[PDB]
Amino acid sequence: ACKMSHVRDLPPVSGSIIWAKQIDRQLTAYMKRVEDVLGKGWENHVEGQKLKQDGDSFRMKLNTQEIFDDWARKVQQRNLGVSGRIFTIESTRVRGRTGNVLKLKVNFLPEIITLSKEVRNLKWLGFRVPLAIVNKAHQANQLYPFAISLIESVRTYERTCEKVEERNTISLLVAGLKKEVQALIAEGIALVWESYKLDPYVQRLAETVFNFQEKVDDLLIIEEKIDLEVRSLETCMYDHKTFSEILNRVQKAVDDLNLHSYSNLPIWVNKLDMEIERILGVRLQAGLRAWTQVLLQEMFAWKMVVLSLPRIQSQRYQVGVHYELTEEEKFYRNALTRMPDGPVALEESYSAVMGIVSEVEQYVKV
Amino acid sequence: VFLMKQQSLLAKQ
Amino acid sequence: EVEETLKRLQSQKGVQGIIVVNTEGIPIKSTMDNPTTTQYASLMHSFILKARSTVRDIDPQNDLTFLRIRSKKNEIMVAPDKDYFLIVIQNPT
Amino acid sequence: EVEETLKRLQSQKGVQGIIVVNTEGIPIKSTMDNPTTTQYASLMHSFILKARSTVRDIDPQNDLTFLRIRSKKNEIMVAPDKDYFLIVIQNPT
Amino acid sequence: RIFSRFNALFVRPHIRGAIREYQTQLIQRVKDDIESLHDKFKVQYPQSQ
Amino acid sequence: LTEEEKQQILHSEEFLSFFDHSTRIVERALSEQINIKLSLNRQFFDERWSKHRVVSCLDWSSQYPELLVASYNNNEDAPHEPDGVALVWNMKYKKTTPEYVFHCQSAVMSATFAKFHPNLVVGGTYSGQIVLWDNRSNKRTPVQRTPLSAAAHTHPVYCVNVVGTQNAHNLISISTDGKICSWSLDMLSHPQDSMELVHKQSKAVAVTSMSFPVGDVNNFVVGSEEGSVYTACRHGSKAGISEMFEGHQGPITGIHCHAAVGAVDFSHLFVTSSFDWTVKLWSTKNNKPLYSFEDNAGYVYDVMWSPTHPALFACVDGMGRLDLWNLNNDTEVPTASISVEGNPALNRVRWTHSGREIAVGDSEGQIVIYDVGEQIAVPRNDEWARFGRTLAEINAN
Amino acid sequence: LTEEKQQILHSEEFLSFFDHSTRIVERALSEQINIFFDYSGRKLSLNRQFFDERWSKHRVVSCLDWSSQYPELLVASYNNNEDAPHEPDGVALVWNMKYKKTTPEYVFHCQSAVMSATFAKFHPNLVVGGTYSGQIVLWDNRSNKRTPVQRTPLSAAAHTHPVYCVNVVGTQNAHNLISISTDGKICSWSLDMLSHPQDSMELVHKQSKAVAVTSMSFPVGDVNNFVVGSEEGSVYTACRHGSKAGISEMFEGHQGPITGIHCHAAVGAVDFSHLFVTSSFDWTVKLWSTKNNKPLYSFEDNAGYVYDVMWSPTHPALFACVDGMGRLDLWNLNNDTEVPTASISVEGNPALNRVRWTHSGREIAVGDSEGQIVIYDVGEQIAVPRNDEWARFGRTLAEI
Repeated sequence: ACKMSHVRDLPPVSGSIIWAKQIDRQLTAYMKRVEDVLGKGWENHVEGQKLKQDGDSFRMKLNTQEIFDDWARKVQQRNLGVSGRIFTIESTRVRGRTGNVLKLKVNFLPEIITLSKEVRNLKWLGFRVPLAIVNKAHQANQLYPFAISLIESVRTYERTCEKVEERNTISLLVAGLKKEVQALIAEGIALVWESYKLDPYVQRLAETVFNFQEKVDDLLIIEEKIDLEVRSLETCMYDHKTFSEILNRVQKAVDDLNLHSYSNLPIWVNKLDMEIERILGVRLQAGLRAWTQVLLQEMFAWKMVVLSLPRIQSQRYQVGVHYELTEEEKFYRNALTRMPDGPVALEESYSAVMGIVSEVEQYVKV
Repeated sequence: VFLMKQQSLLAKQ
Repeated sequence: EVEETLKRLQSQKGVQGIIVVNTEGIPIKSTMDNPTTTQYASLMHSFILKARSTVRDIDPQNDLTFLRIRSKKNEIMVAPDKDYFLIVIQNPT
Repeated sequence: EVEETLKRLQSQKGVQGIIVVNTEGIPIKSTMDNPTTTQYASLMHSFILKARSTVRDIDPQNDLTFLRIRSKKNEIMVAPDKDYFLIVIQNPT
Repeated sequence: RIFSRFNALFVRPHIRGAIREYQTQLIQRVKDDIESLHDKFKVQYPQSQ
Repeated sequence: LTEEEKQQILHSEEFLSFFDHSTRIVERALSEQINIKLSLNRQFFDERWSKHRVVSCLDWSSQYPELLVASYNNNEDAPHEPDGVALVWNMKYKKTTPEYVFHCQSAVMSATFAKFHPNLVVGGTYSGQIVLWDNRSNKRTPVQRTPLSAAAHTHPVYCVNVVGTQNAHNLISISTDGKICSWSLDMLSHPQDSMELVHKQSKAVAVTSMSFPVGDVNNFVVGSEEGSVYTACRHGSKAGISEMFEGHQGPITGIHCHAAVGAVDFSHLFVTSSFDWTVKLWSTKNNKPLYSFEDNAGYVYDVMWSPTHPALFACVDGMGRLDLWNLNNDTEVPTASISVEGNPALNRVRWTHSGREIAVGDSEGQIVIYDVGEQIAVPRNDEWARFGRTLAEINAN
Repeated sequence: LTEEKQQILHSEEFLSFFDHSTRIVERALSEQINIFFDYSGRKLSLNRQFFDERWSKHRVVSCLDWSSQYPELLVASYNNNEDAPHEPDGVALVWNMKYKKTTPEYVFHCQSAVMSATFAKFHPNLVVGGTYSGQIVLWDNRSNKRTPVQRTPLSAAAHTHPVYCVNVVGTQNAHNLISISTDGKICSWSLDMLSHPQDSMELVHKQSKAVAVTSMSFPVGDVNNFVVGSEEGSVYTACRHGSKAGISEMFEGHQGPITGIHCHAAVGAVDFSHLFVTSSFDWTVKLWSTKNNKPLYSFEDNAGYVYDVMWSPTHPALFACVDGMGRLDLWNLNNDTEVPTASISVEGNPALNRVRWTHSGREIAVGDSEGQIVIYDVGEQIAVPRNDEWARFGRTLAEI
């Protein structure tokens, strides 16, 4: 029942105390049923006091002030921040990981039972609670739903952050988005003791933990997909199309990384060049095997035939990466924004090189 | 979260 | 009881197309035509022979028992026999 | 990979049911014995081709990656989707 | 049009509630019709065929 | 074979319905012969959805019916992990577990109420952290986790009821702040169609899988936290109910309604269960106690007023139950003590494969025997007419 | 192929096998309950169109017409070229599919601007055409003359305003070549007397308003009930025979000029069916009637600048309303209301001048805003008889 209360934003612990009160009222109702078994006078004194004795015996603190005094004592001691988590805006919040996945969030769901207890004891009907429950209510009006949503989004942020943490380069690239989140947090926590901008930092903390989850899945998709395309070589290869797709993937990877929230070329060029290099490397290994399988007195042609076609397709040994795999260069321009062209001459350079290699290989004497 | 975090920490002091 | 033979051969209580033969897949009484039924029962016999060999290849001491394939709600069964084989594509549900 | 759906409809183990292998025979979706899966799927694929002719003559939806050799004590079922044949080593429960 | 065919059915708010329900759809497609009007007017009589 | 290109080229995860179909074909390749009041054989529990956590609510399915999304707002004992549930149960044979499962972006309190879908769900959490997780999902966690920003407040969705045909499929999910998410067929992104609802007092109807009005109206009679159950009316596009409905006398999280019958009138009554077992029958916004149902246990968390017969209705209990009541030859006598799995106060329900039985969303987003075969309409008109007349005669509180 | 089950009489092995197979198929779901299925259980017929700008160069395809006097061979006149330094302007061309060509078959150039043109009654080569100059040119390729072999005297004998509609109304025994211009004049001639007018008179209104004809049409089946469209609508419905000249009656339902109309009959003229539909510039397409001046609703082909309407009288429950950007819309009254039956928007975005339905059949010639011969067809839709559904649809239209 308290689980339904937590599944419905209600008093969990205060509802448990009131639940005890209701079941004890059901015991009193059972005593009234035995009273209904009798008339309406004084002919019901045999075991009625014993009935109330058993009902109050297993429920000695059901509807009494003992639960109210317990909530009041808990509030007076320390139950003021659970229902009053106002520090989830720009305050004490230990966030981070191995890659520094830091943001602004809370964990109000842990002490949510004490939170709901103090909140219901201070706002339902005004139960016995000290001024600390009122402080919890004021800080609740400050950042209550923000702390609850921040706890939920923090849980989802850590869950998506684990998948993003599967690759360390994804954390290095996600740092570029964490810088934007920290920039918004710096803009919201930039004024020297702003007495009127706490709700923006609380709403930004909730949206920041949600952005950590969504950005964790997105940055993991970008970096891990670059690693996946880099390690994906079981579809089609053994031509210039594999390395061409790798180079175009590097260009599109730099553009897609530029479409995100970052400002330094490092993670973008790293994912782009890494995807192109390892994609062309794995596809080049398979292509090397298939390339050896497909493109590996006039009577003195034995001299040329001794080593005629040993290298019919040797125009693809670019130090495994080179970032500009092409056996020639392209044209020029004056001024624009085209900082993602890896190998612009990769459409005819190595093509003419390998074609002349195969032609001179099979025709080393003609 | 490095330069922006350091700026926010310096502003907090 | 040739009529009962055709009924219990390919007119049971729930099947895609069932089968019952006599020797090397040679049935007449079924719920189809003798030519196509002869082809189906012969395919069942070839399935039992090749299934006994490939079953021995799977497990060193196996023969053709029944190809009780799964479906949406059905369960086909190309089963073998002593001197024949019945490709009774039955149905679980 | 198929944690919730597989664990829900198959809360325990002992059998395998319908597990789809990769293209080369790798475990695209599996948690059981892949070596026995590949061996039974290959030999059962040959026997399933013969039984596919049989069952196909009984019900046209037969193929080699869609048959389940069932016996009175065990069953090598190879009947998955477009990935590969399935994997199951259990009788017809 | 097909709705107003049942013009004798304006007794209770089930019908008006359905109008409230498809308000958006109605407004946007009338916007589409007037967008087509804007397109036919901008590509004027000499400009068009 | 010896390779790493499989995961290295297919690092994502999008084979939920395919794995559910593989599990169904797995059962199809196993269950065969050999040549040589509650039935409850076993509850179809989705343990992969929520690890030991009862279903908070459940939204029924139309296309491939009873494939309800039984959201389970799990315990908050997770330091850095998201709870939740979105599942589908396999109660065709009443096995020990469900058909498929999934978690959410946080503890799933009444999932995004979509309708007529066999492989689609969204784990609407207690803090609005909904997560796109198929009904036939294969991941124990969500298939995709949506955002939980400042917009998705702490308003937990509470009243779940499939209200829609197959052409314009929809379902309502009233939230803690009154956000009646009347999501359409494929609406599983966020609370877009979350209609507003707020009263002058007790603006938090703390329900858990509450249902429609007495007549299957589009008004979600959501059980209030302190008695006098509120509602979220979504009849068409111009309805609103600021209900103070009877049946709730404290902590109550659910109010289903005994609708009309072919042998009775509208019968504006619904036996809602109270925390102090003060069950009483009333409509969505009636606030008048027609009739009391059977006993309860601990604080209430649901109610199942049988609409299958106007004379039938049901309260609930702390062991995940539903105490029915029939009025064929009586006035308010009980009918059957149906239940749900686990020994917790379970709060979710669904229908049978052919109906006339409830598959309760129990201890793990299950399908347990909350069957109402003992609550169907009897083959007589005067019986249900006299039962409705007695309920209307005692309609006053 | 042994005992072909010859042992189906009194044996026991095959009998027990069949009984066991029947029991197995009957109990192939031994799980004691229903299996967990996991809630999943596991129209254009384009003919040889023509386009060749030898004369199609900026010359709009004018009046299109299948050969009715001959076996289904369309001929369409032209308009003026915007690239003719000294070339003749009225260059009507023919496009007969019987020749099995790609380019136009016959060229017919005239210095005037030809507007309307038609065939000859039992004369396979006499091309006749009313022009913009008020005269009616006359080509004849039997004498090998691209140029009109005879030009009508442009004065009072012919029209004093641009001739826009000309065709005979009489048979071989009583041919009456009637031409209609913007002067309100009508002029009938014989087969050879181009000097003596057979029946030339006018159709003018009471006041001084210059009666401007707009795609006026001859009476369907020469019932004398001809219609004259005008710029402010103004459907001038009038008769021909007797003393019924001038302006008999009119009716308006819009203010646009009706640039497309088609006087029709039934599926064999079972009824009067003079509920000719229009094509005006307000996009109105109404099933107008002469007697009942303002009949049933206008099926305005919206989202398009409607141009023409024409259909074969053989099963007229197939008719198209095209527009300014080519939207072929043909339908049936008994089944469709404003949606089509079997048609589609025309190729690209042409300005369809004329739609020409096949003589007792279906293939439709398409004339556009240049010389663009597009010859479609539908094929699947056949002139289905027992068209009483169309008749009862008219009956229901006669109710409300």
